[PDB]
Amino acid sequence: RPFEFRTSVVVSTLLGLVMALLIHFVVLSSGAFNWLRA
Amino acid sequence: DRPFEFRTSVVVSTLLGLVMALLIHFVVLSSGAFNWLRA
Amino acid sequence: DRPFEFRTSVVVSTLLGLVMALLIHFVVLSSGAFNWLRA
Amino acid sequence: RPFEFRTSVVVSTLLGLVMALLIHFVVLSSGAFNWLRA
Amino acid sequence: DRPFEFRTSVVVSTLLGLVMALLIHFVVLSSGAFNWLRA
Amino acid sequence: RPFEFRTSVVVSTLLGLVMALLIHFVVLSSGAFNWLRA
Amino acid sequence: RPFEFRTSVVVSTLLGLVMALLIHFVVLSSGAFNWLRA
Amino acid sequence: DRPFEFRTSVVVSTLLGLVMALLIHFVVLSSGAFNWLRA
Amino acid sequence: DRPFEFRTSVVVSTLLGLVMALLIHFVVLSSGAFNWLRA
Amino acid sequence: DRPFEFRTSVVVSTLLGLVMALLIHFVVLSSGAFNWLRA
Amino acid sequence: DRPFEFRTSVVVSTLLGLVMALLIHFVVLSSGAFNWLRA
Amino acid sequence: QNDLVPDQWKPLFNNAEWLVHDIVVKTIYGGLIIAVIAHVLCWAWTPWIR
Amino acid sequence: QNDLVPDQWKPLFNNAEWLVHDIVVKTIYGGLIIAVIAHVLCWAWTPWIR
Amino acid sequence: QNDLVPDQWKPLFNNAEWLVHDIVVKTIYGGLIIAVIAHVLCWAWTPWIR
Amino acid sequence: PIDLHDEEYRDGLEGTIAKPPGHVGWMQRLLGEGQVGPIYVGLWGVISFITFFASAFIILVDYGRQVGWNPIIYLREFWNLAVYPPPTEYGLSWNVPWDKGGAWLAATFFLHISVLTWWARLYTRAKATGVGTQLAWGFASALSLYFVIYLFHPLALGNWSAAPGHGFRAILDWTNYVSIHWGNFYYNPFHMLSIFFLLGSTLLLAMHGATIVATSKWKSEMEFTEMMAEGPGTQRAQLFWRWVMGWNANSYNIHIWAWWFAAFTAITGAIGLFLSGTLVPDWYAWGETAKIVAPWPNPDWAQYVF
Amino acid sequence: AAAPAGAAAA
Amino acid sequence: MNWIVATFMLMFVLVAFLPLVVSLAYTWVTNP
Amino acid sequence: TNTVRGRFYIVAGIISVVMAVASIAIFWWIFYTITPAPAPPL
Amino acid sequence: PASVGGYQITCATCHNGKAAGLEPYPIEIMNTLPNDWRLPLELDYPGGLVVTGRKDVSNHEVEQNQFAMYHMNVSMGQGCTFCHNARYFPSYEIAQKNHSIIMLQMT
Amino acid sequence: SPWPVWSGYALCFVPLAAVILGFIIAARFTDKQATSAYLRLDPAKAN
Amino acid sequence: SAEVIPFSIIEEFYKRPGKTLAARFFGVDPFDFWIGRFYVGLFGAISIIGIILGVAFYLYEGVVNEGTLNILAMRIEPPPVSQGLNVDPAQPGFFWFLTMVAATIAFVGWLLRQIDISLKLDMGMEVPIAFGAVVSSWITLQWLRPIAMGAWGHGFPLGITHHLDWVSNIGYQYYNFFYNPFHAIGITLLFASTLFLHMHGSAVLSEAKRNISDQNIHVFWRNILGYSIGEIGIHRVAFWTGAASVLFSNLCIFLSGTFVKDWNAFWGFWDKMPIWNGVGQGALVA
Ligand code: BCL
Ligand code: BCL
Ligand code: BCL
Ligand code: BCL
Ligand code: BCL
Ligand code: BCL
Ligand code: BCL
Ligand code: HEC
Ligand code: HEC
Ligand SMILES: CCCCCCCCO[C@@H]1[C@@H](O)[C@H](O)[C@@H](CO)O[C@H]1O
Ligand SMILES: CCCCCCCCO[C@@H]1[C@@H](O)[C@H](O)[C@@H](CO)O[C@H]1O
Ligand SMILES: [Ca+2]
Ligand SMILES: [Mn+2]
Repeated sequence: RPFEFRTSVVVSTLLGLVMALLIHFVVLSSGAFNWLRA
Repeated sequence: DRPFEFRTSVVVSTLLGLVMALLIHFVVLSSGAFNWLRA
Repeated sequence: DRPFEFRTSVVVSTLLGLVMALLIHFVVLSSGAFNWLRA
Repeated sequence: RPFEFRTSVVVSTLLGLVMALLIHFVVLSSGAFNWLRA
Repeated sequence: DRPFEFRTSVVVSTLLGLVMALLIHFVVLSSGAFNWLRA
Repeated sequence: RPFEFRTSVVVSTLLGLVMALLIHFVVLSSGAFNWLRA
Repeated sequence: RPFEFRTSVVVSTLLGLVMALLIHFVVLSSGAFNWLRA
Repeated sequence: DRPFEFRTSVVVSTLLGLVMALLIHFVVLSSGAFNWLRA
Repeated sequence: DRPFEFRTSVVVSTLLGLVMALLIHFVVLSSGAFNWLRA
Repeated sequence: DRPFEFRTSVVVSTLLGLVMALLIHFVVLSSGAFNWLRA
Repeated sequence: DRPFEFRTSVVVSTLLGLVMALLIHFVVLSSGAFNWLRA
Repeated sequence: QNDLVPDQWKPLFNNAEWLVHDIVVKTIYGGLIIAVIAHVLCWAWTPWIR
Repeated sequence: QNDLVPDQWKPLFNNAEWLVHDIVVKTIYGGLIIAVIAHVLCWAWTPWIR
Repeated sequence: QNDLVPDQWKPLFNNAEWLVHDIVVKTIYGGLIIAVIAHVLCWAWTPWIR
Repeated sequence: PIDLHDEEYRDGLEGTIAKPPGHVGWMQRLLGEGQVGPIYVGLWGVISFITFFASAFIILVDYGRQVGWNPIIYLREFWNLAVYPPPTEYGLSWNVPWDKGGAWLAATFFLHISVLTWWARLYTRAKATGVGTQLAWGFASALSLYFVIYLFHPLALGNWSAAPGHGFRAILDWTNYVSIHWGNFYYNPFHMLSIFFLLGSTLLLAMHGATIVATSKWKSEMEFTEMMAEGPGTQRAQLFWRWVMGWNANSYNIHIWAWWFAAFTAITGAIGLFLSGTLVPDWYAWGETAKIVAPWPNPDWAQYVF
Repeated sequence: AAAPAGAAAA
Repeated sequence: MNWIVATFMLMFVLVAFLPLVVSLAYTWVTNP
Repeated sequence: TNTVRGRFYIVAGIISVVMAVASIAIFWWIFYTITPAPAPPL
Repeated sequence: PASVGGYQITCATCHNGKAAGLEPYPIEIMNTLPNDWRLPLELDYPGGLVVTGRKDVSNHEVEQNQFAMYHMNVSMGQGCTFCHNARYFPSYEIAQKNHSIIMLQMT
Repeated sequence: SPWPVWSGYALCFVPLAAVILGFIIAARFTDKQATSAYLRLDPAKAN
Repeated sequence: SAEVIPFSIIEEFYKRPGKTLAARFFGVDPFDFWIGRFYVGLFGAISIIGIILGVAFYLYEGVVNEGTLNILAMRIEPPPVSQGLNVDPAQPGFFWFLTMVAATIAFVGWLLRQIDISLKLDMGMEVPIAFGAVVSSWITLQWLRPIAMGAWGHGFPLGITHHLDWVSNIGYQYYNFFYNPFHAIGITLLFASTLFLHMHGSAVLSEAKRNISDQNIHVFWRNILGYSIGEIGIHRVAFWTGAASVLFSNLCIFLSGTFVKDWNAFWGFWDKMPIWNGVGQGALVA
């Protein structure tokens, strides 16, 4: 069974998840938007 | 033959959902925007 | 055949419930919101 | 034969020696009795 | 065949006696309660 | 017997690509063009 | 079999390319010419 | 049977000459004895 | 057949001579006794 | 069956002589007792 | 059947003597007791 | 089994892999649309380039 | 094989190695002449022995 | 093979090895002459034993 | 006259437990073997077990006493709790309070007994089968450094506080403190020898593993039958290392290299540590008198300041 | 007779 | 700190892990 | 080269490299766009 | 010396905008230390925290030395190499070590 | 004196020379043992 | 089946021309021959050039430019950090740079040469992987970290005793280095590697010249620990552990000047988690 397709989709999903988490934390810790403020 | 087994997809989705729920709860609790368990 | 075994699901559910109960009890005790066990 | 006599003898003898040594160490550290004092 | 071996018991007894002698000598001589090898 | 025009084409193509990458990197990271910051 | 022409061509091309890169790097880092300066 | 091969001797001689030229040029350049490639 | 080969002697002699020449040149240059390469 | 081969004797003697010559030259040079290579 | 070989005796004696001689020479050199190679 | 998969990519995909690939591309398109809407709403809330 | 190699060097050289050897010796002669000229010019510029 | 070598050195040399030996010994003699000249010139410049 | 089946499936004290054996699948796929058990228990394996758990019990109960019998603080502070040897005001005396050094002394004694009986177990089980006693002497070389660290160096220095505490963070602290106390350990030459042998051991392990896995199509890893007649895989490994380095080894003496490179590490370490406090109280000053320290008159210290 | 380990077995 | 060069260098340090991971995956796949 | 496998391998490699560099680029563009500059000392 | 800057001690030093309730040893700076350790000011300086090569000293004293040294480099915002050449800690080749001797005497 | 102390020779240079010489000798004997004639499978048949 | 072969037949059987990387790129290897026992090729000439030049530059920087004949008193040092990532032939650190560059070439050449030989004997690629791990260690220490920091003066000095002063000063600048988690993982893997090497050597030596079967060692290793690994798995574990030891240590030293400044502060989060913060009293708080 070829290993190319499963590897590609797994690495794509991991990249997307990591990038989304990183961007969300960067935006949260900047204070530009109101979002979760005391 | 199949590209993905159903068992692996179920396990991965369950683990990801649990981890994300815990992460969001801790971030929101630590932010201080809501009262929650004060005093 | 069967993707999952009943025994594995039972074990995982029991372990997850026990860990969750202990974690929530510890968080509530350490928060200081309820009187509970005070000197 | 489910139970072996030799195992009982070995385990009981070793446990007795360990307990005797531990009690002697504890009583020596306590300092309550004169014993090996200055 | 034989439930107990004499050679094993001899070896164990000799080792135990040597260890006990060394331990007791060290414990007794480092206490300072006896006048042994004083400058 | 083992020589062919495909070998020369492939070698020259790869060499040109590598040299283009190297020259871009050298020119951009210099006192002039200052990493395009301007 | 020995002193085949293709090997000599390959060796000459590689040596010329390496020497060109080396001399360009040395002359650029010497700082003697007003080339790619800020 | 000849003790050496001619091709290997040519390769070794060429390598030695190149290494020697590079070493001497780099040693002379940084010594500052000649007014060559000075900023 | 024979205890020693001519080729090994040639190779060892060449290597030793090259190393010795380089080392002596470096030492004599470092000593400072000669006005050899000075700015 | 000879105890020793001539080739090993030659190699050992040659290496020992070269190492001794280098060591004695280094020691004599690093003493400062002779006006040799002083500036 | 001989207990020892003559070759082993010769090699061990030679190595031991050489090491001993070098050590004694270098110990005496750095003591300062004799004039010797004194600047 | 190589059916319903075009011959161009037959040396790469089966039919089950073809169905999974179709699901993946549909998910990608839906996510892209939702992301565009989200960015428009966030810009309407607070612009980040001024 | 060796038919235009001189009789003295038959056990050492081949028919093509002789030609390559001649090329090499001429290269070395030319390089030596150029090196001598370069050293003389550099000395006329700045002597390195004083 | 072992026929141009003198009868004394037959158990150690071949024809080709004998020729290469001769080349090497002539090269060594020339190098020694040049080394002697270089040392004499260096001494005339600056003696290293004082 | 050795019956392997009887040696593995006997009952009693001189017998095995964990029968019938088990099977782990991922170990079978990754490592090639998946059977777990049976495991022999004898006289020397029951004296090690009980003494090890006596010492462990003492250590963990003292941890709980320090924390205050609070399970949550116990979990929080587990990796920085320790039981320490008696302070320097006492010498090698055993008349020390329990919370100031008595527990350490008891636990260390029991650990000594456990390691000695484990050595005995290795020796006797090697003789019970048909194999040689080479693991036992390797463990003895390893135990030399252990006994210098915990018994002999404190004896020659005259206090128990020269010995490590019992904890996760306490071993790193002992390493730091002992290097700081006696000058600089980088200028200890037997420390240099130990590092030579440790890094060489890692080099050799990686090399041997890689070259045996690389030629495993021809069954080169069956090193028992290769020491009787060598096949294509061993020949390829020999040619590889001859064409790379200029010399190679056998399917026999490579493991000799392995044994001795691993053994020299502990022996040189024991010698260096023992000499560290008793003969040379300062290794940087010694290295300055021995001409192995570089001058460094004008450092560029801007690298080392934020 | 001669073997890899250095042992000469019959 | 540039923080853009440092991230590329970190990515190189991480991609240095790849051959060992491929070795483990090859061993798992080829031994069913 | 002639098969689809080699073309796919080449395209996958180039896509992965460009996606990695572009991900880093967009991350740092967003970061420097929204993150305020630190305040100078008193 | 004049190379430090010539700054003066005033009221805002030691106070930082508070009248009472000053905390010399906050809980934020006790990260790797026991939360009762205090600076050993009953000793004499130089010589109070010297451990190198001493045979009347053991690991207890080295630990007490290390607590103070980590307090120092948390208070400076620096690493150990601000006052030391780490190849020999007894060395006095960095001027900040003399500055620190003066400041230990002052405190 | 430009000379090290005697313990400098005893603790540093003698162990260094011993390590280098022992490595050379062990390598020589290992290679001598490995490249000798003993029982091997025939490369022509076995491949 | 098996007979006495004199090892000349063994070597003559396996020598073939042209299965290397240069033979696959250019169609022919320009240096496809043997000198003595060694195989020369492309990447064998490059490596030897790098080796000779690196040795010559190192010795010139040590003997000249420092005036010392003591090999243990040399400091072959990089430029100061005030110079940045600039190279200048008229400044002190220049020769260090040359040496460094030459060494890189040599090391990289060595790696590629191994691949060539692995292709000549139809082997796997395990030795190049295991060696590339430590080549990446060198590249991380001397190339990636100084570029991320911003100066060539962040690389290590190349003296025999003086490169350890760099280790000491770097380790105490980021105190406490023992508290670095990747450092602890690397030390654990080193100790485990040495233990595994001793165990494998003992195991194979203990069964060598004996009239036993191959199953005695399995029974031995199963009576003592309860598990025997096998013959392919001992050597696989050796390979993997040896590589991972340095792979994990690359991160520990890269993350020191970048992203971190203090390894005692790194753990400040641990006691502040909601599960157990605010549960003790006295010196048992936090
Ligand atoms: C103050 C110092 C002086 C100086 C004083 C001297 C003195 C004194 C001598 C030299 C000699 C030499 N000097 Mg000078 N030299 C100076 C500065 C320089 C500078 C420079 C850029 O500054 C250079 C490039 C040189 C270059 C040289 C070389 C041409 C020569 C070393 C020959 C050699 O390498 O033998 C080694 C070469 C080999 C090939 C190794 C083999 C030799 C062994 C010992 C014998 C085996 C031969 C072999 C078997 C034959 C087989 C054939 C071969 C394979 C070809 N010098 C300064 C100005 N120099 C030496 C000389 O003249 O030699 C002829 C010499 O005695
Ligand atoms: C190295 C670069 C190229 C190459 C570049 C050239 C160039 C350019 C020329 C040749 C020429 C020739 N080449 Mg070609 N050639 C190469 C590879 C080869 C190989 C091989 C086995 O691979 C072979 C057999 C040859 C063979 C040949 C001959 C057919 C032909 C005549 C040589 C001659 O007359 O001898 C005489 C040999 C000498 C070495 C003359 C000596 C001159 C030396 C080199 C001095 C340096 C030059 C200097 C600046 C001027 C003279 C100095 C003064 C004395 C002061 N080449 C490589 C691949 N070749 C020549 C020709 O006529 O083309 C058809 C020619 O001009
Ligand atoms: C009231 C004060 C606290 C609070 C303190 C706690 C504590 C403390 C606990 C919970 C638990 C729960 N809380 Mg609450 N909880 C709060 C606010 C919330 C909020 C909210 C939006 O504010 C939500 C959504 C929840 C949600 C929840 C659930 C997730 C959970 C109860 C359902 C469950 O799975 O257990 C139901 C259990 C089952 C379905 C399994 C049955 C278990 C049986 C009974 C076995 C028990 C073992 C028995 C003791 C042994 C004896 C056996 C004999 C010897 C035979 N809580 C507030 C902040 N919460 C519990 C939990 O996480 O459990 C997993 C828990 O322990
Ligand atoms: C800012 C200006 C910079 C400068 C920056 C650059 C940059 C950047 C580049 C060059 C390149 C060149 N420069 Mg310039 N260059 C400068 C100063 C100089 C000086 C001088 C004395 O000052 C000289 C002699 C040169 C000379 C050169 C040549 C080496 C080269 C000429 C391009 C070429 O050959 O076509 C090259 C193309 C062909 C021969 C045909 C290629 C075929 C197709 C059309 C190319 C498209 C490919 C593309 C990637 C799409 C791929 C297709 C798909 C994969 C299917 N430059 C100054 C300092 N220079 C280029 C180079 O290195 O190329 C090798 C290059 O990238
Ligand atoms: C508005 C404030 C910020 C900003 C904050 C954010 C935040 C926060 C995020 C982005 C993300 C994105 N931003 Mg933005 N972004 C800004 C400005 C820009 C600029 C610009 C030039 O100004 C550009 C080019 C971008 C570009 C991007 C893309 C890289 C990305 C949107 C693509 C995507 O996610 O769909 C791709 C579609 C898919 C990957 C399909 C997958 C989605 C499916 C639907 C699964 C969703 C998970 C779901 C919750 C699971 C539920 C399961 C069920 C319960 C069973 N941004 C400004 C500066 N940006 C997102 C990102 O990086 O995601 C990868 C992201 O999270
Ligand atoms: C003048 C200032 C310096 C000095 C700087 C240099 C520099 C710089 C160099 C030398 C070199 C030499 N110097 Mg000087 N040298 C000095 C003083 C000395 C002293 C002394 C006692 O004072 C001595 C003995 C020497 C001796 C030497 C020789 C070792 C050498 C020249 C002979 C040679 O190798 O043939 C000359 C070369 C050959 C016969 C090889 C043939 C070359 C052919 C022609 C290839 C040329 C490349 C060409 C461009 C490519 C082919 C064409 C393409 C197809 C287009 N130098 C002073 C201190 N010296 C050179 C060297 O080491 O060469 C190996 C060198 O580069
Ligand atoms: C600031 C730190 C100091 C430093 C201070 C010290 C001190 C102090 C010591 C070392 C020692 C060593 N150092 Mg150091 N070291 C420094 C920097 C380094 C560097 C480096 C790259 O910078 C390296 C590679 C090393 C490497 C080493 C090792 C070579 C050596 C110990 C290895 C060993 O054999 O342990 C293996 C450990 C053992 C063999 C004993 C313990 C295990 C035994 C076998 C018993 C275990 C059984 C157990 C109880 C059973 C229970 C387990 C059950 C299964 C549950 N150090 C710097 C200078 N180092 C030691 C040494 O040997 O000195 C010469 C030593 O004492
Ligand atoms: C560090 C050596 C200090 C300097 C410089 C100054 N003060 Fe201070 N002061 C210091 C301490 C440790 C305390 C005790 C704080 C506490 O929590 O009890 C004080 C206290 C005072 C007070 C009394 C505060 C009160 O009663 O509420 C006053 C009025 C005061 N200090 C004044 C003061 C002035 C005017 C200063 C500048 C000339 C000054 N202090 C400097 C420590 C230090
Ligand atoms: C300046 C604020 C310093 C910092 C940062 C560090 N140290 Fe230090 N150290 C400093 C002084 C002023 C002294 C002298 C103490 C005395 O009483 O005289 C010291 C001393 C040491 C010593 C002992 C020196 C000796 O002669 O034995 C050691 C071992 C030591 N310091 C170590 C050390 C460490 C490990 C540090 C990082 C945590 C560190 N010091 C930082 C000044 C300063
Ligand atoms: C791999 C690290 C330990 C985790 C073990 C449990 C993970 C799932 O382990 C499964 C095994 O249960 C299964 O038997 C084999 C195939 O036989 O495949 C593995 O993936
Ligand atoms: C048998 C093992 C060796 C026994 C050696 C005993 C060393 C005793 O050494 C002790 C010190 O440890 C003790 O502190 C003082 C008290 O004044 O007296 C000494 O005799
Ligand atoms: Ca604390
Ligand atoms: Mn093995």
